[PDB]
Amino acid sequence: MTKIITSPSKFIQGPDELSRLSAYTERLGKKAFIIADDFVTGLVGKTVEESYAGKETGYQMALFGGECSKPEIERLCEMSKSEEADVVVGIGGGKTLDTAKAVGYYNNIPVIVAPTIASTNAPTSALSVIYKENGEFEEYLMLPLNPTFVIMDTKVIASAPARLLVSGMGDALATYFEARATKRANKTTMAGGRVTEAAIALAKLCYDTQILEGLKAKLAAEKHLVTEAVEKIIEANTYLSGIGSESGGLAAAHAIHNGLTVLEETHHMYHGEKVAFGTLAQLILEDAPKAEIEEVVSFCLSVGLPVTLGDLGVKELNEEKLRKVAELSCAEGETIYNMPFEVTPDLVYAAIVTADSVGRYYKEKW
Repeated sequence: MTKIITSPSKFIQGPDELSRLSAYTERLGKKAFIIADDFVTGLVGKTVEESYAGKETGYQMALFGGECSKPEIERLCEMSKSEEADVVVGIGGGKTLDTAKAVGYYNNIPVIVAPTIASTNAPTSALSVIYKENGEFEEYLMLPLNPTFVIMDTKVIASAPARLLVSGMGDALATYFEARATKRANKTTMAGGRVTEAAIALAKLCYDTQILEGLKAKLAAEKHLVTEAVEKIIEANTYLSGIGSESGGLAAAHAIHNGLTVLEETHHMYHGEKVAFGTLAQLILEDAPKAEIEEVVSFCLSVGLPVTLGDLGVKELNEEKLRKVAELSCAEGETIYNMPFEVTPDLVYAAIVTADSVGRYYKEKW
């Protein structure tokens, strides 16, 4: 009967926020350990360095090898202890951010994650995805706490390709539907309890913000510009969707995202792009009203999110392959069982292929 909502201790957003990084690390400790890969070090290194003017013994940069692996986490933990760091910062993509969270967990120090893109709802979450050094998935490392601070430098984020912001809209699109399903089912979330009113409200605002703001935000982000629409979408893609999914629940869309790994042609598509199509499949599965489906498909077409298997690179519907997608989506502990009805591979197969038919249908009609 327990309800839980979890959060970063602070979520901080604005243009040129990395220029105040020292003000934020100073609130948590005397000595920051700042992890970033080659590209991101060149991108933001000067801004970070300039932030610590007059405080120059209060940080050190560390070059990240690019993979969130156990060896790389151990190497950075040792360097961090060796430099006597009492706060860790990750700046970059998901692999960098997760590495920083892992380092903070192992060394027992607070963490700051500062994404340079807004393409998934992972940044706020109490989770590091660990890989082997060769790039294969190893494990999900569940953290006791969400990262202490999440910092969104909207100026840096807007310099990323717009495809990445749009992909974050796709990821954000699933949040309300998955949370609604989980709450309807009376099932539990990654936060470890049943769904709070706060989390479902944030999930709902997430969805509404995508519909109202996504297109306006895309048109600005294509030119690498920051408007208030871009500000609202960055918040929705990160905080709203992050709290919404972790404390509101995942369901069929994420499970279907995972199952699509079977289709090799879809590996070139980003996480949120595949989640967008998984959302359409969830809506068929739960048989959402045609009006709700049309609003989602319409939004996806307006911003360039996929609504067919074709849009994910799949040139031919293959029954054998699509069965495997459905089977993998329904594996033992998958999130698809948070739907408030019984689910089978046949039913998920039907949802996926019919989602593809619905997408094709509306593309041709509009």
